[PDB]
Amino acid sequence: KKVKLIGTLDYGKYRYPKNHPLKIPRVSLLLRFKDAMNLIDEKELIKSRPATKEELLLFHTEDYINTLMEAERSQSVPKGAREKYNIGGYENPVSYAMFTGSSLATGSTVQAIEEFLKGNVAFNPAGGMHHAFKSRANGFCYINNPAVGIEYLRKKGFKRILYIDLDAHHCDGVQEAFYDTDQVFVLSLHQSPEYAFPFEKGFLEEIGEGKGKGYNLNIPLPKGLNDNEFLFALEKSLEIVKEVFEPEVYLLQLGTDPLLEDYLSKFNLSNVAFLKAFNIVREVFGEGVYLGGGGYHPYALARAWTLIWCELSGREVPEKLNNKAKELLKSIDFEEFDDEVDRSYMLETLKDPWRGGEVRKEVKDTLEKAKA
Amino acid sequence: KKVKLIGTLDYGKYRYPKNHPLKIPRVSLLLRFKDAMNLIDEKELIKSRPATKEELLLFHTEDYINTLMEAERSQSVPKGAREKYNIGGYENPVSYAMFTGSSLATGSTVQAIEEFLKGNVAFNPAGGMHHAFKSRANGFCYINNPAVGIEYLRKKGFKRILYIDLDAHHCDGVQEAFYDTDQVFVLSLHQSPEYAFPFEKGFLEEIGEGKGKGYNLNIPLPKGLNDNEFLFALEKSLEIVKEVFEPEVYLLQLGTDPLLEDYLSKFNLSNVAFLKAFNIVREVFGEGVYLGGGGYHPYALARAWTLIWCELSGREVPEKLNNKAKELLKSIDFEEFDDEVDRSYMLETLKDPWRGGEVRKEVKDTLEKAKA
Ligand SMILES: CC(/C=C/C(=O)NO)=C\[C@@H](C)C(=O)c1ccc(N(C)C)cc1
Ligand SMILES: CC(/C=C/C(=O)NO)=C\[C@@H](C)C(=O)c1ccc(N(C)C)cc1
Ligand SMILES: [Zn+2]
Ligand SMILES: [Zn+2]
Repeated sequence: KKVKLIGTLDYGKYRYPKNHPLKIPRVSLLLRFKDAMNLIDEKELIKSRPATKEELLLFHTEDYINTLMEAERSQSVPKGAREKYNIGGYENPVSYAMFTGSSLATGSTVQAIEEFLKGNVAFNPAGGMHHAFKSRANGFCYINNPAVGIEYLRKKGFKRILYIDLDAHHCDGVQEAFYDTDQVFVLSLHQSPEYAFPFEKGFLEEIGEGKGKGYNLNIPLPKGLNDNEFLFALEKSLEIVKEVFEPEVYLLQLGTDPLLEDYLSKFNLSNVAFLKAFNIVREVFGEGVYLGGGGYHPYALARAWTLIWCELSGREVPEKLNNKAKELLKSIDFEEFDDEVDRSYMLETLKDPWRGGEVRKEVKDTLEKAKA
Repeated sequence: KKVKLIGTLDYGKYRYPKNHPLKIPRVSLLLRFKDAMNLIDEKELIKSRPATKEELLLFHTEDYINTLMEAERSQSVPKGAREKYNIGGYENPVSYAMFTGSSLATGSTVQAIEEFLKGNVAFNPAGGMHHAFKSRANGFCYINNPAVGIEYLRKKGFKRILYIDLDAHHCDGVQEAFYDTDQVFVLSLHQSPEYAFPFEKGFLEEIGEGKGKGYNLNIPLPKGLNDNEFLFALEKSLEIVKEVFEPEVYLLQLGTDPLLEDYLSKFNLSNVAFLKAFNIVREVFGEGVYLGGGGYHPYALARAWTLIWCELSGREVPEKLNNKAKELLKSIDFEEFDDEVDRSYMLETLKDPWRGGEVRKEVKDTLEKAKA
């Protein structure tokens, strides 16, 4: 069961516009970072390929896909496309990520799945774009690779697919995609929609409809979440899934935005808790298909996914970043959202300190209701 | 030149949905607060009236207006209206504020203007909904009363109308409405679009087009803005307007969100600086039409607008809140976004301490470029 990483430096050419949270290097950063740390060999790396039109059509509509392609080639928003397809605004702007980048990230998810079928284990850090809908862009996402991947699997004959989303935001796009089917179970932990995007969905009451009733589970969590609360929520919810769904295969979305240093979440988690969560899922369900996800702090993202890669790769996590890695991170076009924060430790060591505390009562009550 | 306040308690029945920033009482709170402080007489209060369909059509389209009305009566989102009119989402949800409340706030702006014509001075705290476009809801706004009011004025024969927006967010809706005309000058101070809503407009380069070229001025400001920086920006930009535009009449939008205690802005201003800004405008352009605006902290909003009302009303600002006022604010359905903040002083005194400091170089450079 070989361990592979799907990616390419090319993503460095498909950044989001100047002020967009996603204009920072991410997967290409991950690759250069690991290389600087000598934590990956060319043999473990699989070059990303674009998704085929056929694969995309497994979930999205022709019209939407064609609009994305036209919008990108003309680098302009086609007539009425802005309101009909939700492209062109500050959220899902025109760029070369809208189709070329997204397609490459989606094709990479299909490759990660192909490796699973071949008996290997793969990680696609560019995937996990969980917000896009069938025919509309949403939350920075143009193409929903998890939805494409899951449909890909169903067509291959799978009837019990599990999707676990650890991203700090609710996977509204994925939830909608399989809300009415019992062949797909969606489990998501995220900041409560009461105070975080998306604000319209992600509540505990949303359990699915029709045959899918009981096959969707949302675990909304409070602000200031600590490592103990996150792992508590994860463990309890996994127990709930285990007792009602026997998955033939599962996908795990690993956005790094739930980390303390990432401003797009009110969660204050550590690297180690993030890794631990990853190992907990594997202890319960074995090996699955691993995807990336939301993450807007370059240092947090690089260190966190490096931990994930070392776990899978079976290699020891070096205590500190070597000088080559420090210069890499320092050379990035970042800038902390908050002037006085002090994140210097991130350029020193890979693993951050544990960030625990007690498990709040509301968190326990939420999991309690969930079990019902 | 009598001083009037346009409003009604009825707004208390048109709150936004449960988790929306605008679900808190606002204008109705203002009214009860002033009454508890004995700072207003029934004679100074003018009951708000709905806008007529004709007044609304001065700016918005029939289709959009009809959609708002239908959406509200059926309390549902009409087919395709969500994407075509941007209603129904978490930003501009279905409620009784979408049309009844909005119409009342817009009619109130027309009344404030009618009082101006009659030689009086009026303040409409419910107005200043500066985000709505001709045919689409935006930024919590369904109807753009400033745009309706300005068009109302043009039809009355005015050819030089000035609009000053002190709300912490850019008036994209108003800017678009008069971007191509020289009969209307729009001046706006706001958080730079680089980090704040709206993110697509509000940049310094947006100076207008066609005959309106040079008749739109945006003053984008940095995070952590202090009182000295705000007044510096205000004074300098006003000088710029004075030298190129001789207004026959002007409207001033007074959203309270730029205050320290309001989480929807990275500005850290004080009550007194807010009032001072108000008096500075009046010192430069005399009496105008005063409107409300964005404001999401009930205590901040009540105290700030009370200062405004006392200024206009010619009455002394009481040092502290009496017990009746304290209980009023305390009885509100609020809850601080941040657990540990300590805003107890807000329930004690009306005026907050000055929040000054030096004027950053970038702020000076921005005004510098603006003058060009
Ligand atoms: C969509 C989203 C998170 C998605 C995610 O990570 N879900 O998985 C966060 C929004 C609310 C946000 O915070 C934001 C901030 C700045 C900005 N500009 C500076 C343009 C545009 C949007
Ligand atoms: C639109 C706006 C302010 C406009 C304003 O004040 N214009 O003058 C602010 C947005 C970005 C925002 O911060 C927000 C926060 C929470 C939320 N829900 C909890 C549903 C919905 C929106
Ligand atoms: Zn996220
Ligand atoms: Zn505002």
